[PDB]
Amino acid sequence: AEFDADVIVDARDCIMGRVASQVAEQALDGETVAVVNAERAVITGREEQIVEKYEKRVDIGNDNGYFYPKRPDGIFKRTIRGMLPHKKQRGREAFESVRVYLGNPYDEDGEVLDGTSLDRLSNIKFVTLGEISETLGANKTW
Amino acid sequence: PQPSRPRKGSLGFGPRKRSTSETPRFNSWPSDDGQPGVQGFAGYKAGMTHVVLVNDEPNSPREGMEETVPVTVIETPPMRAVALRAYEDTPYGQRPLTEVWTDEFHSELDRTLDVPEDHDPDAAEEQIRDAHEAGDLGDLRLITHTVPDAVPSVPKKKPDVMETRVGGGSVSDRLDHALDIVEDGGEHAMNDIFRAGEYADVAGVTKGKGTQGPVKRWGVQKRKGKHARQGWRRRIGNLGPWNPSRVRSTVPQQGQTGYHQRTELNKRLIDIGEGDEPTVDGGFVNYGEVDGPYTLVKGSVPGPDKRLVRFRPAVRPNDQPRLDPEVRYVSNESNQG
Amino acid sequence: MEALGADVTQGLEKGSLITCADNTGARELKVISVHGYSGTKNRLPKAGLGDKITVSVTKGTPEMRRQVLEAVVVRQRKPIRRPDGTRVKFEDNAAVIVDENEDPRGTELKGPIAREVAQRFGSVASAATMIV
Amino acid sequence: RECDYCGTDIEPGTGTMFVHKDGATTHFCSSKCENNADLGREARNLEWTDTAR
RNA sequence: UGUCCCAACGUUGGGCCCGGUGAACUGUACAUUCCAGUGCGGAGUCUGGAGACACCCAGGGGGAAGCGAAGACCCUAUGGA
RNA sequence: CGAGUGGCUUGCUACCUCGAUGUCGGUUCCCUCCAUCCUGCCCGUGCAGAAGCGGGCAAGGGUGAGGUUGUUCGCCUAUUAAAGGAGGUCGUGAGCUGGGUUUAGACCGUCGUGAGACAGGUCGGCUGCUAUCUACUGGGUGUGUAGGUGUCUGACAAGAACGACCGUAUAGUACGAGAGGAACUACGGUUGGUGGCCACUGGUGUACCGGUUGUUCGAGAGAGCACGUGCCGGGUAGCCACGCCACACGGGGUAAGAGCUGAACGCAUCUAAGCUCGAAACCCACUUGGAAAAGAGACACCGCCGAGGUCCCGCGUACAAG
Ligand SMILES: [Cl-]
Ligand SMILES: [Cl-]
Ligand SMILES: [Cl-]
Ligand SMILES: [Cl-]
Ligand SMILES: [Cl-]
Ligand SMILES: [K+]
Ligand SMILES: [Mg+2]
Ligand SMILES: [Mg+2]
Ligand SMILES: [Mg+2]
Ligand SMILES: [Mg+2]
Ligand SMILES: [Mg+2]
Ligand SMILES: [Mg+2]
Ligand SMILES: [Mg+2]
Ligand SMILES: [Mg+2]
Ligand SMILES: [Mg+2]
Ligand SMILES: [Mg+2]
Ligand SMILES: [Mg+2]
Ligand SMILES: [Mg+2]
Ligand SMILES: [Mg+2]
Ligand SMILES: [Mg+2]
Ligand SMILES: [Mg+2]
Ligand SMILES: [Mg+2]
Ligand SMILES: [Mg+2]
Ligand SMILES: [Mg+2]
Ligand SMILES: [Mg+2]
Ligand SMILES: [Mg+2]
Ligand SMILES: [Mg+2]
Ligand code: NA
Ligand code: NA
Ligand code: NA
Ligand code: NA
Ligand code: NA
Ligand code: NA
Ligand code: NA
Ligand code: NA
Ligand code: NA
Ligand code: NA
Ligand code: NA
Ligand code: NA
Ligand code: NA
Ligand code: NA
Ligand code: NA
Ligand code: NA
Repeated sequence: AEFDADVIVDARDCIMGRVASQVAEQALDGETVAVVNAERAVITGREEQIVEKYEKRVDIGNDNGYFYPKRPDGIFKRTIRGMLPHKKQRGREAFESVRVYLGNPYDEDGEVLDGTSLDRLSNIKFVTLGEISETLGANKTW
Repeated sequence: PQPSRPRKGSLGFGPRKRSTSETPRFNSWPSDDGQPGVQGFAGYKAGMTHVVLVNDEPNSPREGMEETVPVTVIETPPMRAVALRAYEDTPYGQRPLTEVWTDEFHSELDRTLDVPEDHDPDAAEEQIRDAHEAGDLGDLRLITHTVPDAVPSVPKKKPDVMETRVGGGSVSDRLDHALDIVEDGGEHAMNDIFRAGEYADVAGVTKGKGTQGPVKRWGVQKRKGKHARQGWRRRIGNLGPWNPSRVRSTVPQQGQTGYHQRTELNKRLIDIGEGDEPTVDGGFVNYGEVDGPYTLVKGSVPGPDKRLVRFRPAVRPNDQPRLDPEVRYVSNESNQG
Repeated sequence: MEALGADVTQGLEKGSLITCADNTGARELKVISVHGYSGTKNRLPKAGLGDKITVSVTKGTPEMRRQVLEAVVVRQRKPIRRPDGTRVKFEDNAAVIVDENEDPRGTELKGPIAREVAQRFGSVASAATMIV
Repeated sequence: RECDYCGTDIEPGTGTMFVHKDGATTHFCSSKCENNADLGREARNLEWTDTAR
């Protein structure tokens, strides 16, 4: 509830990675970002493998633990984290000043960062975060 | 060559620690099949005795014969729905929306709660129906509590408040069914929900035993042969291998035992009566005398005598309910002897 | 096998010596195995009422001594439970040698036999004196 | 049923049915009665016994 | 015959909390780690990740190649007995 | 004959430790691998049936008990769905054990002039430490989130919470000359595991009651001591197990596989695009944990001079302190 985002990005049909990279880019310049419609974000490749990766990451852990998220909320933010020095006090701030959202809880339509948009007419091999999530066994709340 | 063997104890009731509420809390609920209704009750554990019965099971060759069954007596005096709680659907799970209360409060509901003085039972209702119009109305549950006073054997008076779920035909129907149950005074009883013969799930906080060794806590073996006269009698060989250079959690150690919550599955209801038909001679040891609203449960039940145990229509029943079983003889013979 | 219609608490172990309840020429029998039973690490193999066991002939006629034969538990000292809750214990532990089809190798049976034994082995039962 | 030692009515769903070497049957209502017979006592001499009352 | 199946309950002294008395071992430093990797080829301290709010009580000892003893085993010494 | 993979064995190498990283075997307790012994779904057959034989997916679960031997190994028995193999300093001695290897004593054989030797055999021959750090099991005190009471939510985490067998009917049926002899499905039970409970059976019960030996208080009455009850008989509560209760089905997605539609390639083709199905395995379901989830949550009510809480007092459904 209420996040004075300087920038509202729309992940719909966009390549998650490329997106998380540009967000990290801005969150480091102080920019208060909010990513929207994560469930509709996309990551290219062969589904059956892309999932193994994500599944494996869930199995991974022991006592200390390796908390890997399953919701398309977490998945995205965690991906963004990896593009930031989240442990240095400067990057923590940059991270925390960034938030991912399921759907669009805002009034304005999000914007699509350049070159992040995927062409559905030209690509058939890709996955919706939502699919992966449901696959991982997450509860489809969106 | 190291003969195989399953591990000692289950990693499914962990972490084996003290429970947060001496009152059990259900995680799952029965699906919305028949007419609108509350899906759970409660009462205080009284004790053990046997009831002689007629073999009900149509697939028992012995069908129709005498048969002695163990029964845990439990006092189930009428509980009271004091409000209707409604959750809404958000992309972050289910969250409470509001509550609609009454005015008629039990003379002692203040020993636990900060009983309401000025509530709006219409605007909340209003807001609820509005969420329903929108299509974001998640399930409906009533805040319920007991009358420990109603059970003399139970020393406590301070009511054990707790939320049970209402699920009926449509959502509208049970919203109303809910509203009405409340509006009056919230008073309801076992018969209202359950029926003898049916299968229910009895959740309860087990008898507490303090800190205990691994032998009693995980069912590991005491030392054997010569090993036992060596200075180690009730402790494992090792905490783990060299590497990983650490002690896992999967290894059985000393700790808290008992006073954990368990939702014991598929308990049959023999009979639901009232009066002293069940009570024993001398009196239910460490408990007292029973006389009033009760329920007879087949087998064991979590917790010691006097502990609150909740009921819920079995969510994963294996057998079809063989209603109102014939009760030929309920033993009243003393427990001491 | 078919239900005994009663709850048993095994009174025997592999290695237990018992009484041979028949005119077979066997007096003392030694338990050896338990048909259809696999234990768990360290647990010594338990045998109770109405169990088809495997036995070594301990004492008796020089023809019957040392013979590996099958048999059926017919009496034991540990209390076994009936439907109505009562308990039932015997004087001693015993079994009657049996063959492949499960028909007694001997002619007559000595001493009593629990009624629950009948339901699993009728051929042995229909040859009984007292059926308690 | 009735106890074949003491003679007190036996509570249904309670007891042991001892079977002797000859074949005879003896229902006891308690462990007290069993061990009182295993000593060599006869229900007649024991005063607390209903047989004796 | 509790050696074992297969453990239970009990007794006595400790154990635990309070008053009083009051040592030793051991200590390059830093030290909340875990999974991998890497290095004189067996890392809490390097590299990459993961995880980690601080303090405390009790425990059985997984790791510190834990502490104790300048290896008795092996070879070397223009050593000894 | 040719190409390789693993790092259980053996050997080679001499990088690492000789101011010491405790041996072999065993035990106990914990996680793992798959190159699968059983269990689930498949394929082929020299597949009638039943029973097998060979291969594929598959690591959920299981994989037990004993006789000789220090043995590992292995040989043998009876059971068994099957009684698979391997990694973790050939996992585990600041856990146990110490039977073997390998001190000092001694005997035999062999060798030797001899002291004495042996990759020959045999008898006897010790197991230190008060945990500082870390780690995990359980338990408390503070701080943060920024007044209190009660009820919640669920990021995530844990589960094997269940595995397997026998039997009845289907059936003396299908199939088969005959002998023999299935299945789907429905039931009942056992076993292993798991969680809880004590009406019942059993244990305990140096609470309690009784019998009795010795001795002392003169006798009697009533008592003390006899190791923490003299011994014996009985035994309540409770705690217990050898006692008793409870522990799915079904969906969703797939593998090996069986197929559909279908082109590249007019045809054909299960695959390339697309679609239907299909494993004890995977996701949900179900049980337990869980606002310190830093995005540090939600609701309701009370209260901010007063709601509520602590100490106090009598006690436990709780308990080593807390
Ligand atoms: Cl983890
Ligand atoms: Cl960083
Ligand atoms: Cl594509
Ligand atoms: Cl041991
Ligand atoms: Cl066997
Ligand atoms: K060395
Ligand atoms: Mg009792
Ligand atoms: Mg009784
Ligand atoms: Mg063993
Ligand atoms: Mg690091
Ligand atoms: Mg030196
Ligand atoms: Mg030397
Ligand atoms: Mg010299
Ligand atoms: Mg070297
Ligand atoms: Mg060491
Ligand atoms: Mg394979
Ligand atoms: Mg066949
Ligand atoms: Mg595994
Ligand atoms: Mg080793
Ligand atoms: Mg091992
Ligand atoms: Mg060690
Ligand atoms: Mg040592
Ligand atoms: Mg030795
Ligand atoms: Mg020797
Ligand atoms: Mg020796
Ligand atoms: Mg020590
Ligand atoms: Mg005394
Ligand atoms: Na991509
Ligand atoms: Na994970
Ligand atoms: Na000792
Ligand atoms: Na010791
Ligand atoms: Na003992
Ligand atoms: Na340690
Ligand atoms: Na080697
Ligand atoms: Na060293
Ligand atoms: Na060893
Ligand atoms: Na497997
Ligand atoms: Na052997
Ligand atoms: Na080592
Ligand atoms: Na040692
Ligand atoms: Na050892
Ligand atoms: Na499936
Ligand atoms: Na909080």
